[PDB]
Amino acid sequence: MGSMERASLIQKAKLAEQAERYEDMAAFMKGAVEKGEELSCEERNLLSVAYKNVVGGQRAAWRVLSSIEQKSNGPEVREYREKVETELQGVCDTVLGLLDSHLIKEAGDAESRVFYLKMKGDYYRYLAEVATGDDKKRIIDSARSAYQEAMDISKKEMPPTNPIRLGLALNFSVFHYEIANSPEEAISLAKTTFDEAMADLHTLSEDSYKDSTLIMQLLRDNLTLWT
Amino acid sequence: MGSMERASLIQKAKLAEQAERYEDMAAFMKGAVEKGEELSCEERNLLSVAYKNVVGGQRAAWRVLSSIEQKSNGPEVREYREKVETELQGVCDTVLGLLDSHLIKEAGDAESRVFYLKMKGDYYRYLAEVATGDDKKRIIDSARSAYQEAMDISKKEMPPTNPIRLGLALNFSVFHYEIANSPEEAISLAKTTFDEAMADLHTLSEDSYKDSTLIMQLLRDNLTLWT
Amino acid sequence: AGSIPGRRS
Amino acid sequence: AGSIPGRRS
Ligand SMILES: *Cc1ccc(C(=O)Nc2ccn(C)n2)cc1
Ligand SMILES: *Cc1ccc(C(=O)Nc2ccn(C)n2)cc1
Ligand SMILES: [Cl-]
Ligand SMILES: [Cl-]
Repeated sequence: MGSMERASLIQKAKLAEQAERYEDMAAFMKGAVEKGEELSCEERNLLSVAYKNVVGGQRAAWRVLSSIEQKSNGPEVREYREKVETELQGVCDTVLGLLDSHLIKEAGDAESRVFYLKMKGDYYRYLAEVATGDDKKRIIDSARSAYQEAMDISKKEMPPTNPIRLGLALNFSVFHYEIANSPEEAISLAKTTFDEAMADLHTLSEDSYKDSTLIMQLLRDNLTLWT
Repeated sequence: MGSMERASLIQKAKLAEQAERYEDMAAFMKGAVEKGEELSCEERNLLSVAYKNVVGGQRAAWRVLSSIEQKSNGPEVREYREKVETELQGVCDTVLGLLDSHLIKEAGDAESRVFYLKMKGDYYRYLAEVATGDDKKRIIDSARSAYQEAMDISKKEMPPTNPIRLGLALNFSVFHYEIANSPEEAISLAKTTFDEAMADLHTLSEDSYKDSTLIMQLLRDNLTLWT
Repeated sequence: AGSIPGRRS
Repeated sequence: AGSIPGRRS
């Protein structure tokens, strides 16, 4: 997208979202990042939404194919699962490459740095979902390390109701439960996150209250499923 | 897909459908067609379902972007609508190329020939939806001619309840209403198709009855919308 | 106005 | 177990 204006890439990313053309949206936002300027709050959200939808479709397809493959145990099911898996890993690597070159190192504010580090943890988590051996442990540790640095910053720099802080804790708790085989850590994090947000709700406006309570409900839903 | 076995392409098309990976499904079925053998009834359905989903997403996106473009009347919205439009036209041309090389000319049975000719009418209809001038009239006539040859064969060779015959009449009626500016022809075709199917239902088994009445309900839904 | 859905099977 | 949907906006 080197020949397209940064502003046009952003405008077209928004159009692609309206058209539910998430592959296009991701390519447009990738081009915008590669312009080399930092991303605004809105622009970060566009980047996140685009790639979340793309990898979301790949993860759903991988789970369908992995389930069929396990029930069978010709080479076709394995071959096709491998093809989808390789495409998913390529998208994760692309996102991680954008964060490493050079979104994270230029992110100084808590809101941007926590956002990117949460992304880093998420896409290593997606890699961990399909990983098996020799690399699964290192991939899991890469996810944990990114989430942990994001947690440390968010606890120091953000109120307990901040939606980025809440969504980071939600996803880190999912990492603990689904990836790290640490369901007690997952439950403890979700509970402490929920309780500390509840005690901070009195400080919020009507609109901020709606934003925070929506994510607290997601924490509650998980606790209900896990306990 | 020249290096993959025909049977493996078919198997992977079915897997892609289960994974809702319709772009893959279409590429697999394109590879199967290019093996040069005729397609079975099931294989024809796989080809149809794959490309219907692919172009269905493109048509939905084109309509979103065309609507935004009309409300605006920078170049971004027009440029992006043009990009989606070109991609849609490429998929339609690909399908039409498969029918022309060489599915239709080798299709001798009524069930296969009507199926392919209905497809030909459908994908020219999709081209007509986005066409404007110098070519829209010729594209519309290409759609009408394909539908008409399919109608002539289906009336001669198929019972009035045959699901292919019913779905062809349904789509030809939509062509009349939406493309050809002939709503009275659309209504007349839908009514006559419905009534002649109703009078033939007594000949059908329980399962065939369910297949035919489902499509007759679609004709009824359109008549309810048009009258 | 609906054409054949034809998106499944 | 649900992560942040994050698929809209
Ligand atoms: C990781 C993540 C993704 C999305 C959200 C979210 O919904 N944030 C939000 C809602 C309203 N406002 C202003 N921000 C949180 C966390
Ligand atoms: C153009 C078209 C597409 C799909 C159908 C259909 O649903 N056919 C069907 C149902 C049950 N059986 C055996 N065939 C019809 C027309
Ligand atoms: Cl494959
Ligand atoms: Cl464009």
